[PDB]
Amino acid sequence: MKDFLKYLSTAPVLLTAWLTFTAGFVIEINRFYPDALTFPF
Amino acid sequence: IQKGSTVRILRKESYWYNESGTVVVVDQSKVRYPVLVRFTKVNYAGTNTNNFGLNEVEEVV
Amino acid sequence: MSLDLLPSFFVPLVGLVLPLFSIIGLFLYIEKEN
Amino acid sequence: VIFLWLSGMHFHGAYFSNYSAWLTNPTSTKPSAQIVWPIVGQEVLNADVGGNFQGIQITSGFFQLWRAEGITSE
Amino acid sequence: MIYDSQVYIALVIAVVASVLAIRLGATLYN
Amino acid sequence: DIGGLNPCKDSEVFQKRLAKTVKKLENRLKKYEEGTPPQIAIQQQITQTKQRFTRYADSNLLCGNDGLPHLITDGRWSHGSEFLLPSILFLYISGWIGWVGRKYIRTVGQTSNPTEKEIIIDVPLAISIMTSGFLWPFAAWQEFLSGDLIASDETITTSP
Amino acid sequence: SHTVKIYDTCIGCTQCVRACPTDVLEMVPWDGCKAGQIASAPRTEDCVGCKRCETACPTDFLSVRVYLGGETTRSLGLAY
Amino acid sequence: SIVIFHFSWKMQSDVWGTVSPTGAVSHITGGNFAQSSITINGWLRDFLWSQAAQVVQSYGSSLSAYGLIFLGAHF
Amino acid sequence: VYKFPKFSKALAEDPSTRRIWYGIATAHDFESHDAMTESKLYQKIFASHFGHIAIIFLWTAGNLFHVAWQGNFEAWILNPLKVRPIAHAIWDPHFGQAAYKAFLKTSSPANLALSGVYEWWYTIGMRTNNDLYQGSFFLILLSSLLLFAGWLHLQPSFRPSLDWFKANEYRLNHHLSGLFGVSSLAWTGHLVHVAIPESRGIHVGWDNFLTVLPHPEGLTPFFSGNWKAYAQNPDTASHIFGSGEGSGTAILTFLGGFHPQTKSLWLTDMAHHHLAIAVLFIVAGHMYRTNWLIGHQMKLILEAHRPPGGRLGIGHIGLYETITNSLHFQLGLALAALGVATSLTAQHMYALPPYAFLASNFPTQAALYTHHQYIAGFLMVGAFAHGAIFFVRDYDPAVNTRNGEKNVLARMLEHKEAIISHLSWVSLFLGFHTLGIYVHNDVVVAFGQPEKQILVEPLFAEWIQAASGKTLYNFDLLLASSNSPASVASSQLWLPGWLSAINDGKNSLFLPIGPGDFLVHHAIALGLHTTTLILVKGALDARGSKLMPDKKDFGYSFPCDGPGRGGTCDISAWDAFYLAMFWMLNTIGWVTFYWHWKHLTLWQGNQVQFNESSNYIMGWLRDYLWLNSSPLINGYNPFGMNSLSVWAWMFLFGHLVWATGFMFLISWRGYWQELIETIVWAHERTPLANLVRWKDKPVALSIVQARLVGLAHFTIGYVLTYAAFVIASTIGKLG
Ligand code: CLA
Ligand code: CLA
Ligand code: CLA
Ligand code: CLA
Ligand code: CLA
Ligand SMILES: CC1=C(/C=C/C(C)=C/C=C/C(C)=C/C=C/C=C(C)/C=C/C=C(C)/C=C/C2=C(C)CCCC2(C)C)C(C)(C)CCC1
Ligand code: SF4
Repeated sequence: MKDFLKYLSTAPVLLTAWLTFTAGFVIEINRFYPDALTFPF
Repeated sequence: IQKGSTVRILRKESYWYNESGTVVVVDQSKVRYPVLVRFTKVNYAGTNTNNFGLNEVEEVV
Repeated sequence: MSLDLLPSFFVPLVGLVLPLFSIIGLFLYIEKEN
Repeated sequence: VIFLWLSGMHFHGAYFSNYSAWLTNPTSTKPSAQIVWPIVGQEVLNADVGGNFQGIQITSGFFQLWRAEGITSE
Repeated sequence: MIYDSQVYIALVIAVVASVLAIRLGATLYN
Repeated sequence: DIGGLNPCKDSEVFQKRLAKTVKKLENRLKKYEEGTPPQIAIQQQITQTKQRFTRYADSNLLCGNDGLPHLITDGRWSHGSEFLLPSILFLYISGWIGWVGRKYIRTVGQTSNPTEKEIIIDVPLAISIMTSGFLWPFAAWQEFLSGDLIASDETITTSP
Repeated sequence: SHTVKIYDTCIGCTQCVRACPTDVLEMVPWDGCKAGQIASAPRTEDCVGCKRCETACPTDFLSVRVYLGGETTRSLGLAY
Repeated sequence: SIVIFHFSWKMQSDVWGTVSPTGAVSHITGGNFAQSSITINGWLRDFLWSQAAQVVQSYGSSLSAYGLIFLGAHF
Repeated sequence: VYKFPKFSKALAEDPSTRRIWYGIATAHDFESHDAMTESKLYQKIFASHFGHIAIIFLWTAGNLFHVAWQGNFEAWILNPLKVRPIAHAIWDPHFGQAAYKAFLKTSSPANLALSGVYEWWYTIGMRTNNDLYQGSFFLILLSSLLLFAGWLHLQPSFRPSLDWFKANEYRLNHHLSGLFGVSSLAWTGHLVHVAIPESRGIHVGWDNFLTVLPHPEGLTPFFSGNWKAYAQNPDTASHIFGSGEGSGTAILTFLGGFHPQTKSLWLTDMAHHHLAIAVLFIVAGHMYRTNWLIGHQMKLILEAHRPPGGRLGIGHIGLYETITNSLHFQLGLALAALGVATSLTAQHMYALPPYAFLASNFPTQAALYTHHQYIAGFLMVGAFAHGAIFFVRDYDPAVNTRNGEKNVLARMLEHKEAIISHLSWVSLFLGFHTLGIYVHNDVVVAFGQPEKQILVEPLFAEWIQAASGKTLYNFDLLLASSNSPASVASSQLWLPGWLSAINDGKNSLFLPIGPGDFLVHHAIALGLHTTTLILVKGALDARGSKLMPDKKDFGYSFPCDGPGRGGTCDISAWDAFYLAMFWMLNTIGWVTFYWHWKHLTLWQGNQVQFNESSNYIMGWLRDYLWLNSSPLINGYNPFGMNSLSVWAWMFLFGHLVWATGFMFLISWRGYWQELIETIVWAHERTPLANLVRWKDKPVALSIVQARLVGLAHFTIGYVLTYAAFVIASTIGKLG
C-alpha cells in the first residue's frame, strides 16, 4: 500500500475525489436549505 | 563565468531571455558562442540547453 | 419606344452581354505573355 | 464494462421502473426505468409515464425485450 | 413620370461619365 | 421603490404566480392514488414551492412587473444580502483557492523534481497548505509588503 | 523560389542537411564553431518550403531560416 | 444526419399515426413528406421548424431536460 | 501566364492558378508593388480616392434616378403612413405568373425600399419626381468632375509631391474649416431656404430662391444682432408637415423632442444644429499654422506633451514623424473614428429619428440599424488590422525612442503582456459570469420555477435615464426633478420638448430597460472585449513573440512558421484579424438581435414578452428566432408564395454560403492538393479531352487564401441570412 497511496495521489484521482466531495457538499447544502436566492442573513 | 555559474540571458530572440541558467562549459577556443547554458524550462522545441556568446550572458551575483 | 421597354432592353443586355465580353477581355488579359 | 452496464440496466428495471405496470398495460403505459432525485427542482423530470409511476421515459426498448424474453416479474 | 427626353439625356450624360471613368482607369495603368 | 420596483410581499403578480404553480401541482396530484409515493413527492413539491414563495416575500426582495425577484446590486447595504454578502463569501473562498494553489506551486517549485509533484500531488504538503488558506487576506497583505508577492525583471519578455 | 539563410549560431550538427527532402542544404567548412562546419543553401531553387530544415534545428531561435517567396513548379511540389 | 432526418420525417408523415375504427389512417404530420420534402425550404420549415416546436416549448414540463440538452448541444 | 500581375514580377512567374488568385488580392497593396516609390504611392492613392468618390456619387445618383423613374415617391408624399416606398422595378425572365403577381406594385413588379431614402429626401424638401431627377443629373455631373480630377492629378505637371501630401497643418485647417464647417454652413443654408418652407407648403426651387425670403425679416436680424427674431413663432403642435396649416416663421429654434405629427426632430432644430456646428468647425479650422505666421506646429505640441513626474516615458516626441510617414497609422485612426461615428449614427437614428415618418417605417428602421452596426464592426476590425499592419511594416523603434527611454507608443510594446493578460481576464470574467447567469436562468425556468431566476436591475443605466428626465424609475435625480439646477437652467429652452419625448411609451428615445437589458449589455461588453483582445493581441504581437521572435521579418500576412516548435498555425497578425472577424460578427449579431427583438416587442406591444423571456437563452431561441421566422420561411410553400419569397430564398442562400465557408475553414490544404493532382491525371489521361490543356497549372488555394475565402463565405452568408430574417420578420409580423 505504498504505491497504491501514491497512485491515489495522482492528479486525476485527486481531482475526481475533490470534485466529488465539492459537488457533494454543494448538493447537500442545496438539499437542506433549498431555493436560496439571497444570503440567509 | 565558468562551469556551474549562474547567468542571465541577454539574447532577445531567446526562449530564456531575462531568465537564469547554469553554465555547463565555457569554450576557450575561438568559437563565436562559447558559453553553453543549461536551463530547467524546455523551450518550444523541447531543448533545454543552448550556446550563448560572452556578451549575451550576465552572471548573477 | 416607351420607357417601360427599357428594362427588357437593358437587363438582358447588361446581365448577359456584359459578362460575356468582360470574360473574354479578362481571360485574354490574364492569359497574355511577354 | 459491457456486463456491468447490462447489470445496471436490469437493476434499474428491477428497482426503479414501472415494468410490472407496463406488463399489464403495454399500449397505455410509457416505459420508465430511471427516477430522478428531488434536488434543485429537477424532480419535474419525473414524468407521468403511467402506472402510478414517476420517472424518465425510456426509449431503449428494454421493456419490450424483457417481455419477449418472458420476464414477467421484477 | 419623367419623359423619354429626361431619361435619354441622363443616359447620354452617364455615357460621358463612363468615358471619363475608363480614362481614369487606363491612367491608373494596366 | 428603487428603480420603480415594488416589494414582492405586495406584488399581486407574485401571488398569481404562486397560485398558478400550486394549482398546476395540485392538478398533477389529482391523477395519482392515495398515499402513494408519487402523491407524497407532489405534496413535497407543493410544500417547497409555498415555502420558497413565502421566504422570497419576506426577504426585502423587490419584484418587477413580471412578479419575479429583482436584484439590487448598486452597492446599497439595504439589499446587501443579494450581491454584497455573497460577493464577500466568494471572494474569501476564491482567494483561499488561489492562495493555496500559489503556495503549493511555490513550495514544490524549490524541490528536485518540481514537475513530478504537479501530476502526483504531495498530499501531506497539499493538506498542510490547503488548511492554511483561511488567513489568505492576511498572508497576501504580509507578502506584498515584503516584496515576495511580485516578480520584477526575471520575467521573460518577447522580442519587441 | 524561397529564400534560405544560415546564421552564425550554427553549431554544425548536420540535422538540417539530413532532413532536407530536396537536397537544398549542405555542410561546408567553417571556423566559427567546435564542429568546424556550417550549413549552406546553394540550391535554393529546389527549396520547397516544407521547413523540415528548421524543425531539426537545435539552436535556440534557429540557425537556418526559410523565407517563403515567389512560387515555382519546383517550389510548389508539382509533379504535373 | 440526413439518413436519420429522412427516417424520422418519412415515418412520421407516411407510416406512423392512428387508425380510425372505420379504417381511416391519419398520420402524425399528415403526409407532408411527399410534397414538401423536395425543397430545402421544405426541410427547413415543415420538418426542422415544425417539429422543433416541442423542444422549444418543453420548458416547465417533464421534457425540459430535452430543451436544456438542445441548448447545451448547440453551445 | 504573364502580364496579369503587372505590379508583381514574382507572381507573374508563377506557373499555377495561384498567380491569378494572388493578382486580385494584392492589386490594392500598392506599397508591395514592383518598382515602387513613395511619390507614386501617394499619387495613386489620391487618384483612387477620386475614383472612389465618383463611384459613391454615381451610386447615389442611381438611387435617385430609380426612385424618380420606377418609384412611387409622389404618391408616398400624399400618404406616407400607408403607401409603401418602392425602390426600383423588377424585370427577371425567370419569374412565373405567380411571382409577377405577388411582386406586382402599381404598374410593374418592384422592390420595396428599405433604405429610408424616401423619408430622407422628403425631409430635406423634395416633393416631385423631377426634383429627384435633378439630383441624379447633378450627381452624375459631380462624378464626372471627380473622374476628371482623378485623371488630371496623374498628369505630369499636376502630380502632387510628398511635401504637399504630408502637409498636415494645411490639410487639417482646410478639412476642418472648409469641409466640415462650410459644408455645415451650406447645409444650413439649404435646410432653411428650401427645407423649412417646403415643410410649410411653400415651394423654394431653383427659380424662386433669390426672391423668396427664408425669414420675413430677411437677414436684418442677423446683421442687427437681434438673432432671437429667427426663433420667434416656431411651428405649432398642430402643424401638418409639407403644408402651411399650423406652421410658423422661425428658422432656428430650440424645441427638443420630436415633431408631434412626423415623430421626428424639428427641421428648425436641425438647421440651428448645423449652423452651430458650422461656426464651431470654421473657428476650429484656424488652429494650425500656415503661411501667415500664426497657428500651431503639431510637432511642437506633440513633443511638449510629456508629464513632468514621468509616467508616459518621454511623451509624444516621436509621434509626428511616425504618423506622417505611415499611411497605415492614419488609415487605422480614420477607420476607428469612422466606426465610432457610424455606431453613433445607428444608436441615434433610432432613438432620435431625424426624418419625417421614419419612426413608423419599422422594416427600414431595422434595416438601417443593422446595416450601420455591421458597417461599424467592419470599420473597427479594419482599424485594428491596419494598426497591426503599421506595427509590422511602418513602425520604427528608433524614431519612438530617445536615449533608451521610449515614447508613448513604444511603451505599449513593453507592457503588451500586461495589456493582453488583462484583456483576457476581462473577457474570461464577462464570459464566465454572463454565461453562468444565462444558463442558471435557463435551468431554473426549465424546471418550472422562474421565481429563482437571477435578475439584476440595471440601476446604473436607469440612473442615466433618470438623469436625462425619465420619470419611470422614481429616482428624482437631475432632470426627473423640477428643483435641480439642471432643470431650472433649461426650463425655458428645450426641456418641455425633451421631457415630452423622453417620457413617452411610443418612442424609442431611452427605451425602458430591465434585467434582460442588463444581461444582454453584459454579453455585448464580453463580445467587445474579446474582439478587442484578439485584435490588440495581433497588433502588439505582430512584430514578434516567444514562438516567433522574428515575425516582423515575415510580413503582416504569411501562412505559418511550420510544424516545428510545437506547431505555428495562425501565427501571423493577419490570422488575428481573421479570427477577430468571427468575434466581430458574433458581437454585431448579439447587438442586432437585442435591438431587433426589443423593437419587435415594442412595435407589436408585447414588451412583456421580451422583459420575461430575454433573461434566458431558450427565451431568445423560442420567442425571437423560432417565433418570428414563421413569416419568412412561408415566403413560398407547396401551396403558393408571397412577396417575401425572395427573402426566404436569400435565407437559404445565406445558410448555404455559411456552410461553404465552413468547408473552407475546417478542411485545410494538402487534402485538396492531392485530389487536384488526381483530377489532373484524369484530365491528362483521357481521350477527346487531351486536346484541351490548361495554361496555368491547377493547384489548391493557399492557406491564407483559403482562410480568406472561408471568412468571406462565412461573412456573406451571415449578413445575407440575417438581413433576410430581420426584413422578412418585420414585414410579415407588423403587417
Ligand atoms: C451605381 C448605380 C446604379 C445601380 C446599382 C443601378 C442598378 C440597376 N439599374 Mg440603373 N441607372 C443608373 C444607376 C444605377 N443603376 C443611372 C445613373 C442611370 C441613368 C443613366 C440608370 C439607368 C437605368 C435604366 C434605363 C435601366 C437601369 C436598370 C437597372 C437594373 C438592371 C441593371 C441594368 O440594366 O443596368 C443598366 C444601367 C444603365 C444603362 C445605366 C448605367 C448605370 C450607371 C451609370 C453605371 C454605374 C457603374 C458603377 C458605379 C460601377 C460599374 C462596375 C463595372 C465596372 C462592372 C439595376 C437594378 C434597368 C431596370 O430598371 O431594369 C428593371 C433599366 O432598364 N438603369
Ligand atoms: C442578368 C442575368 C440573366 C438574365 C437576363 C437571364 C435571362 C434568361 N435566362 Mg438565365 N441564368 C442566369 C442569368 C441570367 N439569365 C444565371 C446567372 C444562371 C445560373 C444561376 C441562369 C440560369 C438559367 C437557366 C437554367 C435557364 C435560364 C433561362 C433564361 C431565359 C428565361 C426563360 C425564358 O422564358 O426564355 C426562353 C428562352 C428563349 C425563347 C431563347 C433564349 C435563348 C438566348 C438566351 C437568346 C439570346 C439571343 C442572342 C442575342 C443570340 C446571339 C446570336 C446568335 C444567333 C449567333 C432568359 C433568356 C432559361 C432558358 O430559356 O434557357 C435557355 C433556363 O432554362 N437561365
Ligand atoms: C490555482 C492556482 C492559480 C492561481 C493563483 C491563478 C491566478 C491567476 N490566473 Mg490562472 N489558471 C490556473 C490556476 C491558477 N490561476 C489553472 C489551473 C488554469 C488552467 C485552466 C489557469 C488559466 C488561466 C487563464 C487562461 C487566465 C488565468 C488568469 C489568472 C490571473 C487572474 C485571475 C483569473 O482570471 O483566474 C483565472 C482562473 C481560471 C481560469 C480557473 C482556474 C482553474 C482552477 C480553479 C484553478 C486550479 C486549482 C488547483 C488545482 C488547486 C491545486 C492546489 C492544491 C494542490 C494545493 C491570476 C494571476 C488570467 C490572467 O492572465 O489575468 C491576469 C487568464 O487570462 N489563468
Ligand atoms: C476647403 C478645402 C478643402 C476641401 C473641401 C477638401 C475636401 C476633401 N479632400 Mg482635401 N485637401 C485640401 C483642402 C480641401 N479638401 C488641402 C489644402 C490639401 C493639401 C494640404 C488637401 C489634401 C487632400 C488629400 C491628400 C486628400 C484630400 C481628400 C479630400 C476629400 C475627402 C473624402 C471626402 O469626400 O470626404 C467627405 C467628407 C465629408 C463631407 C464630411 C465627413 C463627415 C464626418 C464623417 C462626420 C463627423 C461628425 C462628428 C465629428 C462625428 C463624431 C461625433 C462627435 C460627438 C465626436 C474631400 C472631398 C482625400 C480624397 O478623397 O481625395 C479625392 C485625399 O486623399 N484632400
Ligand atoms: C477605407 C478603408 C480601407 C482601405 C483604404 C484599405 C486598404 C488596404 N487594406 Mg484594408 N481593411 C479595411 C478597410 C480598408 N482597407 C477593413 C474595414 C478591414 C476589415 C474587414 C480591412 C482588412 C484588411 C486586411 C486583413 C488586409 C487589408 C489590406 C489592405 C491593403 C491592400 C488591400 C488589398 O489587397 O485588397 C485586396 C482586395 C480584395 C481581396 C477583394 C476582397 C473583396 C471581398 C471578399 C468582398 C467581395 C465579395 C462581395 C461582397 C460579393 C457579394 C456576394 C453576393 C453573393 C452577395 C490596402 C492598403 C491587406 C494588406 O496587405 O495591407 C497592407 C491585408 O492583409 N485590409
Ligand atoms: C492598434 C493600433 C492602432 C489602432 C487603435 C484603435 C483602433 C483604437 C481604437 C480606439 C477607440 C475606438 C477608442 C474609443 C474611444 C472612445 C472614447 C475615448 C469616448 C469618450 C467619451 C466620452 C469622454 C464621453 C463623455 C460624456 C459622457 C459619458 C456623458 C455625455 C457627455 C460627455 C461628453 C461628457 C493605431 C492605428 C492607432 C496605431 C497602431 C496601434
Ligand atoms: S524547405 Fe527547409 S527543408 Fe525543405 S528544402 Fe528548403 S530547406 Fe531543405
